[PDB]
Amino acid sequence: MEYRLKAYYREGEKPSALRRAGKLPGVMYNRHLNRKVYVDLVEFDKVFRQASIHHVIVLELPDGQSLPTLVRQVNLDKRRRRPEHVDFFVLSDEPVEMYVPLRFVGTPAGVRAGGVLQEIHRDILVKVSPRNIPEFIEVDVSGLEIGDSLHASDLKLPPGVELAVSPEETIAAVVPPEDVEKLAEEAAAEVAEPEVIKKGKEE
Amino acid sequence: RLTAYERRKFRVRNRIKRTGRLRLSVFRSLKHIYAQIIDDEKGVTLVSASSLALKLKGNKTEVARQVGRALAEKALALGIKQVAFDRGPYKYHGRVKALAEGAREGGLEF
Amino acid sequence: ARIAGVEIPRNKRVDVALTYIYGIGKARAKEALEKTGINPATRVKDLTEAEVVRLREYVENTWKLEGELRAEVAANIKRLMDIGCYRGLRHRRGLPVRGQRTRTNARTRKGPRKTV
Amino acid sequence: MKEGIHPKLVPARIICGCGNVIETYSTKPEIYVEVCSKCHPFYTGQQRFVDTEGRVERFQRRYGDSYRK
Amino acid sequence: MLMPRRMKYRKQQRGRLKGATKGGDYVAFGDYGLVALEPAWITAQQIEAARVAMVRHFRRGGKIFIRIFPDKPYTKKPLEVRMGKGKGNVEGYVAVVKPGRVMFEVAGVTEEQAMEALRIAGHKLPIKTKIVRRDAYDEAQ
Amino acid sequence: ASEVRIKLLLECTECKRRNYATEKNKRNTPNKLELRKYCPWCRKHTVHREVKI
Amino acid sequence: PLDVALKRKYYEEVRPELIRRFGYQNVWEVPRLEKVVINQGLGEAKEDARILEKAAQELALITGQKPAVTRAKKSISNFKLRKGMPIGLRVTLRRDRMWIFLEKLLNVALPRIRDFRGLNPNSFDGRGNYNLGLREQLIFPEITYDMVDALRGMDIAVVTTAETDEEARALLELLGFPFRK
RNA sequence: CUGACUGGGGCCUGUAGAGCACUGAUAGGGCUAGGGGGCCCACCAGCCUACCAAACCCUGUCAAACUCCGAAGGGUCCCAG
RNA sequence: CGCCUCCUAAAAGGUAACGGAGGCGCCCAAAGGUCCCCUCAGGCGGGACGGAAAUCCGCCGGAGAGCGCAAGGGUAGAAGG
RNA sequence: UCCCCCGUGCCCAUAGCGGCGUGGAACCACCCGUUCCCAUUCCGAACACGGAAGUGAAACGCGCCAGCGCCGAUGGUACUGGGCGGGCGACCGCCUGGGAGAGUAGGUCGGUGCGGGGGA
Ligand SMILES: NC(=[NH2+])NCCC[C@H](N)C(=O)O
Ligand SMILES: [Mg+2]
Ligand SMILES: [Mg+2]
Ligand SMILES: [Mg+2]
Ligand SMILES: [Mg+2]
Ligand SMILES: [Mg+2]
Ligand SMILES: [Mg+2]
Ligand SMILES: [Mg+2]
Ligand SMILES: [Mg+2]
Ligand SMILES: [Mg+2]
Ligand SMILES: [Mg+2]
Ligand SMILES: [Mg+2]
Ligand SMILES: [Mg+2]
Ligand SMILES: [Mg+2]
Ligand SMILES: [Mg+2]
Ligand SMILES: [Mg+2]
Ligand SMILES: [Mg+2]
Ligand SMILES: [Mg+2]
Ligand SMILES: [Mg+2]
Ligand SMILES: [Mg+2]
Ligand SMILES: [Mg+2]
Ligand SMILES: [Mg+2]
Ligand SMILES: [Mg+2]
Ligand SMILES: [Mg+2]
Ligand SMILES: [Mg+2]
Ligand SMILES: [Mg+2]
Ligand SMILES: [Mg+2]
Ligand SMILES: [Mg+2]
Ligand SMILES: [Mg+2]
Ligand SMILES: [Mg+2]
Ligand SMILES: [Mg+2]
Ligand SMILES: [Mg+2]
Ligand SMILES: [Mg+2]
Ligand SMILES: [Mg+2]
Ligand SMILES: [Mg+2]
Ligand SMILES: [Mg+2]
Ligand SMILES: [Mg+2]
Ligand SMILES: [Mg+2]
Ligand SMILES: [Mg+2]
Ligand SMILES: [Mg+2]
Ligand SMILES: [Mg+2]
Ligand SMILES: [Mg+2]
Ligand SMILES: [Mg+2]
Ligand SMILES: [Mg+2]
Ligand SMILES: [Mg+2]
Ligand SMILES: [Mg+2]
Ligand SMILES: [Mg+2]
Ligand SMILES: [Mg+2]
Ligand SMILES: [Mg+2]
Ligand SMILES: [Mg+2]
Ligand SMILES: [Mg+2]
Ligand SMILES: [Mg+2]
Ligand SMILES: [Mg+2]
Ligand SMILES: [Mg+2]
Ligand SMILES: [Mg+2]
Ligand SMILES: [Mg+2]
Ligand SMILES: [Mg+2]
Ligand SMILES: [Mg+2]
Ligand SMILES: [Mg+2]
Ligand SMILES: [Mg+2]
Ligand SMILES: [Mg+2]
Ligand SMILES: [Mg+2]
Ligand SMILES: [Mg+2]
Ligand SMILES: [Mg+2]
Ligand SMILES: [Mg+2]
Ligand SMILES: [Mg+2]
Ligand SMILES: [Mg+2]
Ligand SMILES: [Mg+2]
Ligand SMILES: [Mg+2]
Ligand SMILES: [Mg+2]
Ligand SMILES: [Mg+2]
Ligand SMILES: [Mg+2]
Ligand SMILES: [Mg+2]
Ligand SMILES: [Mg+2]
Ligand SMILES: [Mg+2]
Ligand SMILES: [Mg+2]
Ligand SMILES: [Mg+2]
Ligand SMILES: [Zn+2]
Ligand SMILES: [Zn+2]
Repeated sequence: MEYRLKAYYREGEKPSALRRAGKLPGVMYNRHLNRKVYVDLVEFDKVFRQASIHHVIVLELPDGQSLPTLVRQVNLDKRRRRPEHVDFFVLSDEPVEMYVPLRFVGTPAGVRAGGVLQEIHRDILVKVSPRNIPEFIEVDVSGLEIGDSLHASDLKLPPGVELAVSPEETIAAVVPPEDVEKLAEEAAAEVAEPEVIKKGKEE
Repeated sequence: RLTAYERRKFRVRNRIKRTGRLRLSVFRSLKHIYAQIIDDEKGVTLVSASSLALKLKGNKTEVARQVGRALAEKALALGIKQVAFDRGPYKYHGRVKALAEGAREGGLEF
Repeated sequence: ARIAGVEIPRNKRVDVALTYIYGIGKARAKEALEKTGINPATRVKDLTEAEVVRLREYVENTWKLEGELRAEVAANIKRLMDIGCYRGLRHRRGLPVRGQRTRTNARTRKGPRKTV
Repeated sequence: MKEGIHPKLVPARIICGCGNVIETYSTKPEIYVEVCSKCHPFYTGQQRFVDTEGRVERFQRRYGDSYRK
Repeated sequence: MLMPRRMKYRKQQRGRLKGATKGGDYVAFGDYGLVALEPAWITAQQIEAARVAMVRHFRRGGKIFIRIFPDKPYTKKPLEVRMGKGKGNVEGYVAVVKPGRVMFEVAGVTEEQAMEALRIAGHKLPIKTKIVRRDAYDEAQ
Repeated sequence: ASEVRIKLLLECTECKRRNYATEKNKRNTPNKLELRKYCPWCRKHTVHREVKI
Repeated sequence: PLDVALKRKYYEEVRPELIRRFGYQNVWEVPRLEKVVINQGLGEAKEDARILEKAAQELALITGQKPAVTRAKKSISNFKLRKGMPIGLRVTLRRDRMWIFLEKLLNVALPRIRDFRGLNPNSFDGRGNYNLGLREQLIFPEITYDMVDALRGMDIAVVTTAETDEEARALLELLGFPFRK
C-alpha cells in the first residue's frame, strides 16, 4: 500500500526543542533538493512500523506539495532505543536502489525435522523504477533442510526489478535447534588456556 | 606500477633538481633528439633546440652534437651559462653524450 | 644409447652385448646376426656403421623390446589382477604364482624375512 | 654477443640411420644419430613397429569351434 | 567457556564504562533481544549461565544468538597480599557492556518462549535489562 | 670490541707516526689493514698499516 | 640472420595457415616466437661438487650459448640450502639460436627420448606459452655418451606472442611439435 | 612595554569519539583446502555427512602497547590589546 | 639498579608506581664512500629429478617483502638487490 | 588565441583497475640490422649504435562506460573548551561555544602551467 505523512519545514529550531515537542527531526533530499523537515513523532511511528523502508510514504508538505519518498535512514538513540532523525529520499521518475521485503513461502522440511529457519535477509536490495515497486518477493523455502541454504541467485524476481546485491549472498538457512542433550558435553569441555602471541626474539 | 624506465627517469632527475640548477633536459626518440633548459622553480622552459626544429641531417650522433651547440648558442644569448645535464633515463653515452659535448662546446657550463 | 633404446657394451662381442637389451637373449642374438650376416664373434667396437644400422633395423622391427615389452607384460599382469582370477590374487599380494609352497622359502617374491 | 664464453655455431650435417641429412647448425660440424623425426614410429603416422596386433585376444583364440551344438 | 583463543597481550588495563553503546544496539539476527540497561563487565560465567538457561527453557528447539564476547582479561592479586610487586594474575575474562547493547537474541520460538527465556537470562546478569522485539527501526539499520 | 674484534692503530708508512685508531675483526680480516689515509705530518695521503695498539 | 629451415618454415608455411585458421587483421597479431628458456634445476651441486661447469659446458654445446648461474634466494633447512648457493643454470635463447635449438629439438632430440609418446598437450601455460621437461641430456646430438658422467635433464619454456593456448597450440603444432593427443 | 590573560592569523598533534583499511580478537552464516566419522573399496580411485574446521566473503562486534579516520582543546610564532 | 623501543602519557615537550611488554653491554674491511644498473613478498597457471617451499616461464600483484640483531618511526621516485 | 602530437612540471586517485573504441600525414613506438661506440652474472630482452621496408598488433595518446577503486554532502548524533547541576556509586543530565566518524544524497573514467612540432 501507499502511506501518507504530514511533514513540516524547520529552519533554526533546535532538535532537542523539537524532540520535546514530540516532533522527530528530519531531512529531505535528492539530486535536486534538500530541506530540513520534521514529522510529528507519534504520527511518524504509526506510519514507519507499517511502511519500513520498502513501501512509499508520501509527505504532505505544508506548502500544498505532496512528495513521494522512501525512508533512507533512521538514526536511533543508542541509549534509549528511540528514533532521533529521519532521512526522507524524494523519489523521481528514474530508477532507484531500495530494499524490498522477502516473503518466505512454505515450511522447510529440515524445520519439520526440528530445525530453525534462519532468515538472513528479510529484504533484498534491488534496483527498480518507482512506478513499479513490488509488495514483496516470494521465496520457496519448503525444500530446505539442515543445513541447506538459499541465495540471491535463487531469487525469482518479478518484472522490471533487478538484483542490486551479489547473487552469491546467502539469504536463508536452516540450522539445528538448541538442545539440552548437548549441555553435558559442552560443560565437560576442557579448554586449553589462552595463548599470548610471542614477542621479541620469540615469534 | 612504475617501469625501470620511469624509476630511472625519476632517480637521476630527483638528484639533479636537488642541486637546484637549471636542467638541460634531453629527450631522445628513435629518430630525433630534443633539449630544453628548465627552471624547475617557475616550472617554465627557458630555451629549446631539437633536430626536429633545425631539420638536421642524418647520423644521429653528429646531429645530436649540433643540436647541442645550437642549444648553447641561443642559451648564452639569454644569460644562461651554468646548468645541470639531465640524461633522464639515458646512459651518458653516444647521442645524449654528443648533445652534451656540443652544448659544452657552445659554452654551457656543466 | 644406440640399440635398441639401450647402449650395448663395446669390448665385447655383439651377440653377447645384444643380451644387454631387455628382450634379447642368446637365442635372439644368434637369430639377428645371422639374418643380417654379421659375425657373432665381432666386437661391438669393430662394428661397421653399415653393419650397425643393419643390426639395429632387424632387432628394432621384428621383436617387441625395452619399453613396449615392459609395457604389455604389465598390462598382462594388470588384467589378471582386475578380472579377479587366482593368478591375479597372487599378484595383488606379491605371492608366488606358479604353485610353489609358501610354508617355507618363497623369499624371492616375499623379499627378506619380516620378523615378528 | 660476449666473446670468449660461447661455443661457435657452424653449419652442421646431422645424419640419422634412415639416411636423413639435416642442414642445420651446431657446435659439432657433423653428428650422427640412430633416430630422427623422418623415421620415428610416432612421427611416421603409426608405423606400429611390431605389434599392429589386434591383441589378438581375448576372443581371437578360436581353437576351435568343434564343441557340440 | 568463551574466552580468546589467543591474544597479543595478557593483561589489559581496566578502562572506563562511560557512555552509551558503541554499536550492537539493534536487533540484527533473531526475533527478540535482551538489551542492557546499565554498564558492567559481564563475565564469561554470567554469559554461559544466561545461555544455558535459555537452551534449558527451550528444552529442544529455537536458536540462541550471543552477541557479546568476553575478550578483556580480568586480573586479581592472590589473597592476603600487599600492594605492589607487579600486576595480579589473570583470573577470568569479561565483556564490557554499555547501555543500549543487545547481548542476546533469539529466534525459532513462540513469543511467550522468547519473553520467558530472555527473562530468566536477565536474572543471571549483574544488571538491569529490557526485552525488545525486532522492529522496523532495527530493520532500517 | 671483543677478543676477536680488536682495536688497532693506523701508522703512516712513511713518517711512521700513528694517526688513526680503528677496529677490525681479525677472524674476518686476519691480514694487516692497509689504508690510504691523510697524514698530517707528511701533509699528503699515504698508505697506513695496522699497528698493534 | 641465418638461413634456418625452421625460421623459413615459420614465415612461408606456418604464418599463412595461422592467418587462415584465425583471420588476423594485422601482421603483428599472428603468433610469433619470442624466446626459449632452458633451466637445469640442478640443486645437486649445492654443497656437493660445485664444478657443475660440467653441465655449463654441456648446455653451452647444446645451445651454443653459455648459461648463467642460478642461486638460491633463501636458505632452506631440508634442502641443505643456504642463501646465495649456486643451484642450477639458465640460458635465454632468442632469434637464430632459438630457431636452431628448436629445429634439432623437434628433429633429433625429442625422437631419441626413451619410449617417446609425444609432448603433453595439456602443458600450455594457460597464457599461450608452453613448458616441457626432460629427464636426460644425451637426448641432444651434441652430448655423446662418452663425454657425459651423471644424468641431468632440464626445464624448457617456449614463450609465444599468442594470447591463448588455442592459438599457441596451433603455432607449435604447425612448427612440428609432436603432441601425444 | 617586552608580562599573565585576551583578539586574529598560520603551522605542529593523534587523545575523546569513531572505525576495521593494517596487527590481533571475534559470534553466526555462506563458501571451500585439511582433517574426524559413515557406504564402498586396496585394484586407485569414488559417493554421503546436523563432525572439527584453514583461507575467502557476508551480517555483527572488541583492543593501552590496532588506526582508513579524527575532534574539542593544547603548543608555538607573528601582529594587536 | 646504566642504556634502547612501545604503551601507560590526558592529540606540543615532559610526566610516576616493586604498572603492562621487549631488547643492549654487539657487529660490518663492507654491512663503509661514490658511480652505474636493478625491484620485492605473495597468489594463480605452466615445467625432469623436485616436494608446501630449491631453480625456470607467464599473468596478476603499492608494498603486506627487505633494511645484521628488540621495538618504533622511516623507506621501492630506496634506506632494499 | 583554437584543435593534434612530443617534452617537462604543478594539484596529488574526482587523476586508479577494468571494459570498449580510436589514432600513424606528422610525431611517438614498435620496427629493420648488430659494421661501428656501448651492453648481457646467459641473452642486441634491457642498455647502445647505424638505419627507414612495414605496423598501430604491443606500448603510448585520445574519447566513451560507474562493475570495482577513489572522492562525498546536507541533516542528525557521538565527543568536547568553558559554565552549571544530580547520584552511595558504576555513572547521568542542562547552558554556551566548537563539532566528528560511520552512513545517506551524490561526484568522478582528470584538471592545469611552460616550451617545441604540426594543423586554420
Ligand atoms: N559542552 C561540553 N563541553 N560538554 C562536556 C561534557 C559535559 C557533561 N559531562 C555531559 O556529559 O554532558
Ligand atoms: Mg514510539
Ligand atoms: Mg631501444
Ligand atoms: Mg635383454
Ligand atoms: Mg585501573
Ligand atoms: Mg567483577
Ligand atoms: Mg581487576
Ligand atoms: Mg601491583
Ligand atoms: Mg590485579
Ligand atoms: Mg572471574
Ligand atoms: Mg556495549
Ligand atoms: Mg539481573
Ligand atoms: Mg614480420
Ligand atoms: Mg593446460
Ligand atoms: Mg603469450
Ligand atoms: Mg646425442
Ligand atoms: Mg604593551
Ligand atoms: Mg609575547
Ligand atoms: Mg605574550
Ligand atoms: Mg591568543
Ligand atoms: Mg586509541
Ligand atoms: Mg575509545
Ligand atoms: Mg580488523
Ligand atoms: Mg564494514
Ligand atoms: Mg575502549
Ligand atoms: Mg573501540
Ligand atoms: Mg594508546
Ligand atoms: Mg575522511
Ligand atoms: Mg588546532
Ligand atoms: Mg592556541
Ligand atoms: Mg602557556
Ligand atoms: Mg594559535
Ligand atoms: Mg602589545
Ligand atoms: Mg635500568
Ligand atoms: Mg604519550
Ligand atoms: Mg609523552
Ligand atoms: Mg605526548
Ligand atoms: Mg597532552
Ligand atoms: Mg623542550
Ligand atoms: Mg622493583
Ligand atoms: Mg633484561
Ligand atoms: Mg663489495
Ligand atoms: Mg648501506
Ligand atoms: Mg613469485
Ligand atoms: Mg608451481
Ligand atoms: Mg615446484
Ligand atoms: Mg615433476
Ligand atoms: Mg617490512
Ligand atoms: Mg633479535
Ligand atoms: Mg604530454
Ligand atoms: Mg586501447
Ligand atoms: Mg583500430
Ligand atoms: Mg608511420
Ligand atoms: Mg600509412
Ligand atoms: Mg662485432
Ligand atoms: Mg663501420
Ligand atoms: Mg663490446
Ligand atoms: Mg634489437
Ligand atoms: Mg630500415
Ligand atoms: Mg593499439
Ligand atoms: Mg615507454
Ligand atoms: Mg579525503
Ligand atoms: Mg563519509
Ligand atoms: Mg554535520
Ligand atoms: Mg565539563
Ligand atoms: Mg552528555
Ligand atoms: Mg553542547
Ligand atoms: Mg553547539
Ligand atoms: Mg570525531
Ligand atoms: Mg562525515
Ligand atoms: Mg553499521
Ligand atoms: Mg559521466
Ligand atoms: Mg575513475
Ligand atoms: Mg584507462
Ligand atoms: Mg600534463
Ligand atoms: Mg606551474
Ligand atoms: Mg601548447
Ligand atoms: Zn631417421
Ligand atoms: Zn706521515
